[PDB]
Amino acid sequence: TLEKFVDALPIPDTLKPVQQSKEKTYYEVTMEECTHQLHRDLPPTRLWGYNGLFPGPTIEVKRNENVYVKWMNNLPSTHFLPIDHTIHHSEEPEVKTVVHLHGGVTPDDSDGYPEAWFSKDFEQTGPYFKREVYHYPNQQRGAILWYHDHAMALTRLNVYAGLVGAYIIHDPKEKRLKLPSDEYDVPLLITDRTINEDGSLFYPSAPENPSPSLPNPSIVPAFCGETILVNGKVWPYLEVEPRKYRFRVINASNTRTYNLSLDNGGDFIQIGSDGGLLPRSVKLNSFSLAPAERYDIIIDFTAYEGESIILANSAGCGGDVNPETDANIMQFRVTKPLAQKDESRKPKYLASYPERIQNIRTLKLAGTQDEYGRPVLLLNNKRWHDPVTETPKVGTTEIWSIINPTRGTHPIHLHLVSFRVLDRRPFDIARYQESGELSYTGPAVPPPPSEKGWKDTIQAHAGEVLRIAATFGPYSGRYVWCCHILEHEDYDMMRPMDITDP
Ligand SMILES: [Cu+2]
Ligand SMILES: [Cu+2]
Repeated sequence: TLEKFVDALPIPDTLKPVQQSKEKTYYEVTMEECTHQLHRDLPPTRLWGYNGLFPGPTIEVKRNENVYVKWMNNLPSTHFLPIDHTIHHSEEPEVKTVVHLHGGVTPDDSDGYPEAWFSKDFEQTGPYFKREVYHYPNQQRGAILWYHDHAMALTRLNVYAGLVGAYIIHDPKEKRLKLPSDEYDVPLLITDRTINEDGSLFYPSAPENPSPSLPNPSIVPAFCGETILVNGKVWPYLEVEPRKYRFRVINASNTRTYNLSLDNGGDFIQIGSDGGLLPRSVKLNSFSLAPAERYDIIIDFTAYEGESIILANSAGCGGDVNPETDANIMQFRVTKPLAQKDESRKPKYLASYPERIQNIRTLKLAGTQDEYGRPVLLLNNKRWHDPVTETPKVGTTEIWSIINPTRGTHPIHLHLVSFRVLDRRPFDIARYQESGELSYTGPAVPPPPSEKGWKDTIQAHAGEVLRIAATFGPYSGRYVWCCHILEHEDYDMMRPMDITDP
Protein backbone atom coordinates (compact mmCIF):
# COMPACT_ATOMS: atom_id res chain seq x y z
CA THR A 1 0.00 0.00 0.00
CA LEU A 2 1.98 3.09 1.22
CA GLU A 3 3.89 4.62 -1.67
CA LYS A 4 7.62 4.65 -0.86
CA PHE A 5 9.75 7.78 -0.87
CA VAL A 6 7.08 10.55 -1.02
CA ASP A 7 7.88 12.35 2.23
CA ALA A 8 11.08 14.17 3.10
CA LEU A 9 13.12 12.85 6.04
CA PRO A 10 12.50 14.82 9.21
CA ILE A 11 15.61 15.85 11.15
CA PRO A 12 14.73 16.37 14.78
CA ASP A 13 15.54 19.78 16.11
CA THR A 14 18.24 20.03 18.75
CA LEU A 15 16.80 20.64 22.23
CA LYS A 16 17.47 24.04 23.76
CA PRO A 17 18.31 24.20 27.46
CA VAL A 18 15.94 25.81 29.91
CA GLN A 19 18.97 27.16 31.78
CA GLN A 20 22.66 27.07 30.98
CA SER A 21 25.90 28.31 32.56
CA LYS A 22 29.52 27.31 32.22
CA GLU A 23 28.94 24.98 35.23
CA LYS A 24 25.55 23.38 34.50
CA THR A 25 23.18 22.76 31.55
CA TYR A 26 19.57 22.11 32.49
CA TYR A 27 16.90 20.66 30.22
CA GLU A 28 13.20 19.86 30.64
CA VAL A 29 11.52 17.16 28.60
CA THR A 30 7.85 16.30 29.05
CA MET A 31 6.21 13.14 27.75
CA GLU A 32 2.96 14.13 25.99
CA GLU A 33 0.37 12.59 23.84
CA CYS A 34 0.66 14.20 20.43
CA THR A 35 -0.49 13.78 16.89
CA HIS A 36 1.77 13.52 13.83
CA GLN A 37 1.32 12.44 10.24
CA LEU A 38 3.69 9.54 9.43
CA HIS A 39 3.12 9.38 5.67
CA ARG A 40 1.59 11.61 2.99
CA ASP A 41 -1.39 9.30 2.54
CA LEU A 42 -2.22 8.54 6.20
CA PRO A 43 -4.45 10.37 8.59
CA PRO A 44 -2.42 11.76 11.52
CA THR A 45 -1.39 9.23 14.19
CA ARG A 46 -1.87 9.52 17.96
CA LEU A 47 1.51 8.94 19.64
CA TRP A 48 3.39 9.54 22.83
CA GLY A 49 6.36 11.82 22.43
CA TYR A 50 9.11 13.50 24.32
CA ASN A 51 8.12 17.20 24.22
CA GLY A 52 5.27 15.95 21.97
CA LEU A 53 7.70 15.07 19.20
CA PHE A 54 8.36 11.75 17.46
CA PRO A 55 11.23 11.08 17.58
CA GLY A 56 12.04 13.20 20.57
CA PRO A 57 14.38 16.15 20.30
CA THR A 58 17.98 15.40 19.62
CA ILE A 59 20.11 16.35 22.64
CA GLU A 60 23.67 17.48 21.89
CA VAL A 61 26.23 17.73 24.68
CA LYS A 62 29.99 18.02 25.02
CA ARG A 63 32.21 15.47 26.69
CA ASN A 64 32.30 16.41 30.42
CA GLU A 65 29.38 18.82 30.08
CA ASN A 66 27.51 18.83 33.36
CA VAL A 67 24.01 18.07 32.12
CA TYR A 68 20.68 17.66 33.91
CA VAL A 69 17.39 16.61 32.36
CA LYS A 70 14.09 16.76 34.22
CA TRP A 71 12.17 14.04 32.44
CA MET A 72 8.45 14.59 33.15
CA ASN A 73 5.34 12.54 32.59
CA ASN A 74 2.23 14.41 31.31
CA LEU A 75 0.62 11.37 29.78
CA PRO A 76 -2.95 10.04 30.11
CA SER A 77 -3.80 7.63 32.88
CA THR A 78 -4.83 4.93 30.48
CA HIS A 79 -2.59 3.45 27.84
CA PHE A 80 -3.63 3.31 24.16
CA LEU A 81 -1.69 0.11 23.48
CA PRO A 82 -2.60 -3.31 24.89
CA ILE A 83 -1.37 -3.87 28.48
CA ASP A 84 -0.86 -7.44 29.66
CA HIS A 85 -1.41 -7.35 33.41
CA THR A 86 -0.32 -11.00 33.82
CA ILE A 87 3.40 -10.57 33.19
CA HIS A 88 4.41 -8.85 36.42
CA HIS A 89 3.04 -8.90 40.01
CA SER A 90 3.72 -6.61 43.05
CA GLU A 91 -2.20 -0.29 43.70
CA GLU A 92 0.01 1.06 41.01
CA PRO A 93 -0.79 3.28 38.12
CA GLU A 94 -1.42 1.66 34.77
CA VAL A 95 0.84 4.12 32.89
CA LYS A 96 4.38 4.31 34.36
CA THR A 97 7.46 5.88 32.69
CA VAL A 98 11.20 6.22 33.24
CA VAL A 99 13.94 7.39 30.83
CA HIS A 100 17.09 5.36 30.20
CA LEU A 101 19.92 7.13 28.45
CA HIS A 102 21.20 4.18 26.51
CA GLY A 103 25.00 4.18 26.62
CA GLY A 104 25.23 6.80 29.34
CA VAL A 105 28.01 6.67 31.93
CA THR A 106 25.47 7.66 34.49
CA PRO A 107 25.01 7.54 38.31
CA ASP A 108 22.64 4.72 39.19
CA ASP A 109 19.67 6.87 40.26
CA SER A 110 19.79 8.66 36.90
CA ASP A 111 20.14 5.50 34.77
CA GLY A 112 16.37 4.91 34.44
CA TYR A 113 16.01 1.76 36.50
CA PRO A 114 12.83 -0.11 35.52
CA GLU A 115 11.45 0.18 39.10
CA ALA A 116 12.34 3.89 39.31
CA TRP A 117 9.25 4.70 37.28
CA PHE A 118 6.84 7.55 37.86
CA SER A 119 3.35 8.49 36.86
CA LYS A 120 2.03 11.89 35.81
CA ASP A 121 3.65 14.73 37.78
CA PHE A 122 5.55 12.09 39.86
CA GLU A 123 2.29 11.48 41.77
CA GLN A 124 3.22 7.84 42.21
CA THR A 125 6.78 6.49 42.06
CA GLY A 126 8.34 3.05 41.97
CA PRO A 127 10.29 1.49 44.84
CA TYR A 128 13.70 2.50 43.35
CA PHE A 129 12.80 6.07 42.43
CA LYS A 130 15.12 8.63 44.00
CA ARG A 131 15.08 11.80 41.89
CA GLU A 132 13.15 13.87 39.40
CA VAL A 133 16.11 15.55 37.70
CA TYR A 134 18.52 13.13 36.10
CA HIS A 135 22.25 13.91 36.03
CA TYR A 136 24.44 13.04 33.01
CA PRO A 137 28.07 14.04 33.69
CA ASN A 138 29.06 12.85 30.23
CA GLN A 139 32.53 11.73 31.38
CA GLN A 140 32.87 9.44 28.47
CA ARG A 141 33.93 9.12 24.84
CA GLY A 142 32.20 11.02 22.09
CA ALA A 143 29.48 8.77 20.74
CA ILE A 144 25.89 8.24 19.56
CA LEU A 145 23.64 7.48 22.47
CA TRP A 146 19.85 7.39 22.50
CA TYR A 147 17.18 7.72 25.14
CA HIS A 148 14.03 5.73 25.55
CA ASP A 149 11.46 4.55 28.06
CA HIS A 150 12.42 1.73 30.40
CA ALA A 151 9.43 1.25 32.72
CA MET A 152 8.84 -2.13 34.35
CA ALA A 153 6.57 -4.37 32.25
CA LEU A 154 5.81 -1.54 29.81
CA THR A 155 9.03 -0.93 27.83
CA ARG A 156 7.90 -2.57 24.62
CA LEU A 157 4.67 -0.50 24.68
CA ASN A 158 6.06 2.85 25.73
CA VAL A 159 8.86 2.70 23.18
CA TYR A 160 6.46 1.55 20.43
CA ALA A 161 4.22 4.48 21.39
CA GLY A 162 7.03 6.82 20.34
CA LEU A 163 9.25 7.43 23.37
CA VAL A 164 12.68 7.40 21.67
CA GLY A 165 15.22 10.11 20.82
CA ALA A 166 18.89 10.71 19.96
CA TYR A 167 21.60 12.00 22.32
CA ILE A 168 25.03 12.91 20.86
CA ILE A 169 28.19 13.45 22.87
CA HIS A 170 30.72 15.63 21.06
CA ASP A 171 34.37 15.37 22.16
CA PRO A 172 36.16 18.61 21.10
CA LYS A 173 39.39 16.58 20.78
CA GLU A 174 37.83 14.86 17.76
CA LYS A 175 37.15 18.17 15.87
CA ARG A 176 40.66 18.01 14.36
CA LEU A 177 39.65 14.85 12.41
CA LYS A 178 37.36 17.06 10.24
CA LEU A 179 34.57 14.50 10.07
CA PRO A 180 31.40 15.71 8.37
CA SER A 181 29.62 18.00 10.78
CA ASP A 182 26.64 20.27 11.40
CA GLU A 183 24.07 19.87 8.55
CA TYR A 184 26.23 17.01 7.20
CA ASP A 185 25.91 14.98 10.44
CA VAL A 186 22.42 13.47 10.56
CA PRO A 187 20.89 10.97 12.99
CA LEU A 188 18.79 8.15 11.43
CA LEU A 189 16.46 6.56 14.01
CA ILE A 190 14.95 3.48 12.41
CA THR A 191 11.66 2.19 13.78
CA ASP A 192 9.36 -0.43 12.21
CA ARG A 193 5.62 0.05 12.75
CA THR A 194 2.31 -1.37 11.64
CA ILE A 195 -0.25 1.32 10.99
CA ASN A 196 -4.00 0.96 10.52
CA GLU A 197 -5.95 2.58 7.68
CA ASP A 198 -7.25 5.27 10.05
CA GLY A 199 -3.64 6.19 10.91
CA SER A 200 -3.62 4.58 14.37
CA LEU A 201 -0.71 2.49 15.45
CA PHE A 202 -1.31 -1.25 15.46
CA TYR A 203 0.31 -3.34 18.21
CA PRO A 204 -0.88 -6.91 18.65
CA SER A 205 -3.03 -7.75 21.67
CA ALA A 206 -2.29 -11.49 21.33
CA PRO A 207 -0.18 -13.99 19.44
CA GLU A 208 -1.73 -15.78 16.45
CA ASN A 209 -4.41 -18.36 17.30
CA PRO A 210 -4.84 -17.66 21.04
CA SER A 211 -6.91 -19.89 23.36
CA PRO A 212 -9.86 -18.49 25.39
CA SER A 213 -7.79 -19.17 28.57
CA LEU A 214 -4.93 -17.04 27.23
CA PRO A 215 -4.77 -13.63 28.85
CA ASN A 216 -6.27 -10.86 26.74
CA PRO A 217 -4.31 -8.82 26.12
CA SER A 218 -1.32 -11.13 25.98
CA ILE A 219 2.32 -10.22 25.49
CA VAL A 220 3.87 -11.58 22.26
CA PRO A 221 7.49 -12.79 22.03
CA ALA A 222 8.42 -10.68 18.99
CA PHE A 223 7.01 -7.78 16.96
CA CYS A 224 7.67 -7.28 13.23
CA GLY A 225 6.19 -4.11 11.76
CA GLU A 226 4.84 -3.90 8.23
CA THR A 227 6.37 -0.53 7.47
CA ILE A 228 9.77 1.03 8.08
CA LEU A 229 10.11 4.60 9.40
CA VAL A 230 13.19 6.78 9.67
CA ASN A 231 12.96 9.81 11.98
CA GLY A 232 9.23 9.26 12.36
CA LYS A 233 8.40 9.08 8.64
CA VAL A 234 7.42 6.09 6.55
CA TRP A 235 9.99 5.22 3.81
CA PRO A 236 11.27 8.77 3.42
CA TYR A 237 13.66 10.42 1.02
CA LEU A 238 16.51 12.74 1.90
CA GLU A 239 17.93 15.26 -0.50
CA VAL A 240 21.73 15.29 -0.03
CA GLU A 241 24.59 17.31 -1.50
CA PRO A 242 27.14 15.48 -3.64
CA ARG A 243 29.70 15.22 -0.82
CA LYS A 244 30.43 13.27 2.39
CA TYR A 245 27.82 12.89 5.12
CA ARG A 246 28.08 11.41 8.58
CA PHE A 247 25.01 9.42 9.67
CA ARG A 248 24.29 8.30 13.24
CA VAL A 249 22.40 5.10 12.49
CA ILE A 250 20.27 3.98 15.46
CA ASN A 251 18.10 0.87 15.61
CA ALA A 252 15.17 2.07 17.76
CA SER A 253 12.89 -0.86 16.79
CA ASN A 254 11.37 -3.28 19.34
CA THR A 255 12.52 -6.60 17.79
CA ARG A 256 13.61 -6.15 14.18
CA THR A 257 17.22 -6.50 13.11
CA TYR A 258 18.33 -4.76 9.90
CA ASN A 259 21.02 -5.75 7.43
CA LEU A 260 21.76 -2.57 5.52
CA SER A 261 23.26 -1.91 2.13
CA LEU A 262 23.05 0.63 -0.71
CA ASP A 263 21.11 -0.52 -3.77
CA ASN A 264 23.83 0.69 -6.15
CA GLY A 265 26.39 -1.61 -4.39
CA GLY A 266 28.27 1.41 -3.01
CA ASP A 267 30.17 1.20 0.30
CA PHE A 268 29.71 2.79 3.73
CA ILE A 269 32.74 3.84 5.82
CA GLN A 270 32.13 2.95 9.48
CA ILE A 271 33.83 5.42 11.83
CA GLY A 272 32.13 4.48 15.10
CA SER A 273 30.26 1.89 17.11
CA ASP A 274 28.04 2.19 20.24
CA GLY A 275 30.95 3.27 22.38
CA GLY A 276 32.54 5.83 20.06
CA LEU A 277 34.99 6.07 17.24
CA LEU A 278 36.64 2.87 16.07
CA PRO A 279 40.44 2.93 16.15
CA ARG A 280 40.46 2.81 12.35
CA SER A 281 37.78 3.45 9.80
CA VAL A 282 36.23 0.37 8.21
CA LYS A 283 35.02 0.12 4.58
CA LEU A 284 31.78 -1.92 4.45
CA ASN A 285 29.36 -2.98 1.76
CA SER A 286 26.75 -4.00 4.32
CA PHE A 287 26.21 -4.28 8.09
CA SER A 288 23.81 -5.89 10.55
CA LEU A 289 22.09 -3.63 13.07
CA ALA A 290 20.16 -5.27 15.88
CA PRO A 291 17.93 -3.44 18.35
CA ALA A 292 19.73 -0.60 20.20
CA GLU A 293 22.94 -0.88 18.17
CA ARG A 294 24.42 2.23 16.61
CA TYR A 295 26.63 2.54 13.58
CA ASP A 296 28.38 5.82 13.02
CA ILE A 297 29.07 5.95 9.27
CA ILE A 298 30.18 8.14 6.42
CA ILE A 299 28.46 7.87 3.02
CA ASP A 300 30.29 9.66 0.23
CA PHE A 301 27.84 10.91 -2.44
CA THR A 302 30.50 12.97 -4.28
CA ALA A 303 30.53 10.70 -7.38
CA TYR A 304 26.76 10.16 -7.41
CA GLU A 305 25.32 13.57 -8.24
CA GLY A 306 21.66 13.42 -9.43
CA GLU A 307 21.26 9.76 -8.42
CA SER A 308 18.61 8.11 -6.21
CA ILE A 309 20.18 5.50 -3.93
CA ILE A 310 18.06 3.27 -1.66
CA LEU A 311 19.24 2.28 1.79
CA ALA A 312 18.17 -1.33 1.50
CA ASN A 313 17.54 -4.17 3.96
CA SER A 314 18.06 -7.91 3.46
CA ALA A 315 17.05 -9.17 6.96
CA GLY A 316 13.63 -10.63 7.37
CA CYS A 317 11.38 -10.34 10.41
CA GLY A 318 9.06 -13.34 10.78
CA GLY A 319 9.79 -14.38 7.19
CA ASP A 320 11.87 -13.45 4.14
CA VAL A 321 12.17 -9.74 3.47
CA ASN A 322 9.63 -8.26 1.04
CA PRO A 323 11.23 -6.32 -1.82
CA GLU A 324 8.31 -3.89 -1.99
CA THR A 325 8.12 -3.11 1.75
CA ASP A 326 10.62 -3.99 4.49
CA ALA A 327 13.52 -4.40 2.03
CA ASN A 328 13.42 -0.57 1.82
CA ILE A 329 14.52 1.87 4.54
CA MET A 330 14.89 5.25 2.84
CA GLN A 331 16.02 6.93 -0.41
CA PHE A 332 18.86 9.36 -0.84
CA ARG A 333 18.49 11.85 -3.72
CA VAL A 334 21.80 13.49 -4.56
CA THR A 335 20.12 16.70 -5.79
CA LYS A 336 20.95 19.37 -3.25
CA PRO A 337 23.37 22.01 -4.49
CA LEU A 338 26.63 22.29 -2.54
CA ALA A 339 26.33 24.99 0.14
CA GLN A 340 30.12 25.18 0.32
CA LYS A 341 33.20 23.14 -0.47
CA ASP A 342 33.29 19.69 1.19
CA GLU A 343 36.11 20.28 3.72
CA SER A 344 35.33 17.10 5.56
CA ARG A 345 37.47 14.00 5.66
CA LYS A 346 37.18 10.26 5.88
CA PRO A 347 40.39 9.58 7.82
CA LYS A 348 41.87 6.19 8.31
CA TYR A 349 43.26 6.98 11.82
CA LEU A 350 40.49 7.84 14.17
CA ALA A 351 41.36 6.91 17.71
CA SER A 352 43.62 4.90 19.93
CA TYR A 353 42.78 1.23 20.21
CA PRO A 354 40.68 -0.40 23.04
CA GLU A 355 44.56 -4.93 32.87
CA ARG A 356 43.78 -7.93 35.03
CA ILE A 357 40.84 -10.39 34.77
CA GLN A 358 39.04 -10.35 38.14
CA ASN A 359 36.23 -12.72 37.33
CA ILE A 360 34.82 -14.82 34.48
CA ARG A 361 31.01 -15.00 34.46
CA THR A 362 29.25 -17.70 32.55
CA LEU A 363 25.72 -16.74 31.64
CA LYS A 364 23.06 -18.70 29.79
CA LEU A 365 20.22 -17.33 27.66
CA ALA A 366 17.10 -19.54 27.89
CA GLY A 367 13.31 -19.67 28.47
CA THR A 368 10.74 -21.39 30.66
CA GLN A 369 6.94 -21.52 30.02
CA ASP A 370 4.21 -19.91 32.10
CA GLU A 371 0.77 -21.29 33.16
CA TYR A 372 -0.70 -20.12 29.84
CA GLY A 373 2.07 -21.89 27.84
CA ARG A 374 3.86 -18.66 26.74
CA PRO A 375 7.63 -18.47 26.64
CA VAL A 376 9.26 -16.54 29.48
CA LEU A 377 12.79 -15.61 28.40
CA LEU A 378 15.38 -15.47 31.18
CA LEU A 379 18.92 -14.39 31.80
CA ASN A 380 20.81 -17.27 33.50
CA ASN A 381 17.74 -19.01 34.92
CA LYS A 382 16.57 -16.10 37.01
CA ARG A 383 13.59 -13.78 37.06
CA TRP A 384 14.09 -10.04 37.27
CA HIS A 385 12.84 -10.15 40.87
CA ASP A 386 15.19 -12.89 42.06
CA PRO A 387 18.10 -11.88 44.19
CA VAL A 388 20.92 -10.20 42.25
CA THR A 389 23.66 -12.50 40.92
CA GLU A 390 25.71 -10.33 38.58
CA THR A 391 27.75 -8.40 41.14
CA PRO A 392 30.98 -7.04 39.68
CA LYS A 393 33.33 -5.07 41.84
CA VAL A 394 33.95 -1.44 40.95
CA GLY A 395 37.16 -0.73 39.06
CA THR A 396 37.59 -4.38 38.09
CA THR A 397 37.59 -6.12 34.70
CA GLU A 398 35.54 -9.22 33.95
CA ILE A 399 35.02 -11.57 31.06
CA TRP A 400 31.38 -12.48 30.47
CA SER A 401 30.76 -15.67 28.54
CA ILE A 402 27.26 -15.63 27.14
CA ILE A 403 25.89 -19.01 26.10
CA ASN A 404 23.03 -18.92 23.65
CA PRO A 405 21.36 -22.33 23.12
CA THR A 406 18.17 -20.73 21.77
CA ARG A 407 17.08 -20.56 18.11
CA GLY A 408 17.68 -16.83 17.54
CA THR A 409 19.99 -13.94 18.21
CA HIS A 410 19.63 -11.79 21.38
CA PRO A 411 21.07 -8.25 21.44
CA ILE A 412 22.53 -8.14 24.96
CA HIS A 413 23.02 -4.75 26.61
CA LEU A 414 25.05 -3.88 29.72
CA HIS A 415 24.26 -0.58 31.39
CA LEU A 416 26.93 1.91 32.59
CA VAL A 417 29.85 0.35 30.72
CA SER A 418 31.02 -0.17 27.25
CA PHE A 419 32.90 -3.39 26.56
CA ARG A 420 35.25 -5.09 24.11
CA VAL A 421 34.27 -8.14 22.14
CA LEU A 422 36.74 -11.06 22.49
CA ASP A 423 35.27 -13.83 20.34
CA ARG A 424 32.44 -16.07 19.29
CA ARG A 425 32.54 -19.90 19.26
CA PRO A 426 29.97 -22.47 18.14
CA PHE A 427 28.84 -25.28 20.46
CA ASP A 428 26.72 -28.43 20.51
CA ILE A 429 23.27 -27.17 21.47
CA ALA A 430 21.59 -30.59 22.10
CA ARG A 431 24.47 -31.67 24.35
CA TYR A 432 24.28 -28.46 26.36
CA GLN A 433 20.49 -28.76 26.73
CA GLU A 434 20.71 -32.43 27.76
CA SER A 435 23.65 -32.22 30.18
CA GLY A 436 24.78 -28.63 30.85
CA GLU A 437 28.09 -29.62 29.21
CA LEU A 438 29.62 -27.12 26.84
CA SER A 439 31.36 -28.81 23.93
CA TYR A 440 32.75 -26.56 21.23
CA THR A 441 32.23 -27.55 17.61
CA GLY A 442 34.74 -25.09 16.16
CA PRO A 443 37.47 -22.62 16.93
CA ALA A 444 36.85 -19.23 18.48
CA VAL A 445 36.33 -16.46 15.93
CA PRO A 446 37.43 -12.88 16.75
CA PRO A 447 35.04 -10.07 16.11
CA PRO A 448 34.70 -8.39 12.73
CA PRO A 449 36.41 -5.01 12.37
CA SER A 450 33.10 -3.28 13.18
CA GLU A 451 33.32 -4.89 16.65
CA LYS A 452 36.97 -4.16 17.43
CA GLY A 453 36.12 -0.92 19.23
CA TRP A 454 33.70 -0.27 22.11
CA LYS A 455 30.22 -1.78 22.30
CA ASP A 456 27.28 -1.61 24.68
CA THR A 457 24.75 -3.81 22.85
CA ILE A 458 25.98 -6.94 21.18
CA GLN A 459 24.47 -9.72 19.09
CA ALA A 460 24.73 -13.11 20.84
CA HIS A 461 23.92 -15.45 18.00
CA ALA A 462 22.23 -18.87 18.29
CA GLY A 463 24.47 -21.86 19.06
CA GLU A 464 27.42 -19.71 20.01
CA VAL A 465 29.26 -18.63 23.11
CA LEU A 466 30.00 -14.93 22.98
CA ARG A 467 32.77 -13.52 25.13
CA ILE A 468 33.03 -9.84 26.09
CA ALA A 469 35.23 -7.96 28.53
CA ALA A 470 34.29 -4.90 30.59
CA THR A 471 35.80 -2.81 33.31
CA PHE A 472 33.07 -1.89 35.76
CA GLY A 473 32.94 1.74 36.80
CA PRO A 474 33.53 4.58 37.27
CA TYR A 475 30.38 4.54 39.44
CA SER A 476 29.10 1.87 41.84
CA GLY A 477 25.40 1.12 42.35
CA ARG A 478 22.42 -0.77 41.08
CA TYR A 479 22.26 -1.08 37.28
CA VAL A 480 20.78 -3.56 34.74
CA TRP A 481 21.76 -5.92 32.00
CA CYS A 482 19.18 -7.04 29.50
CA CYS A 483 18.17 -8.33 26.13
CA HIS A 484 17.11 -5.39 23.99
CA ILE A 485 14.38 -7.22 22.10
CA LEU A 486 11.75 -5.38 24.07
CA GLU A 487 9.18 -8.21 23.85
CA HIS A 488 11.88 -10.42 25.56
CA GLU A 489 13.00 -7.75 28.00
CA ASP A 490 9.50 -7.30 29.45
CA TYR A 491 8.99 -11.07 30.06
CA ASP A 492 11.46 -11.42 31.57
CA MET A 493 14.91 -11.12 29.98
CA MET A 494 16.40 -8.42 32.19
CA ARG A 495 18.37 -8.62 35.46
CA PRO A 496 19.74 -6.27 38.09
CA MET A 497 23.52 -5.76 37.98
CA ASP A 498 25.17 -4.45 41.15
CA ILE A 499 28.55 -2.81 40.80
CA THR A 500 29.88 -3.02 44.36
CA ASP A 501 32.33 -0.89 46.32
CA PRO A 502 33.96 -2.64 49.37
CU1 LIG B 1 18.25 0.79 25.56
CU1 LIG C 1 16.19 -11.70 23.65
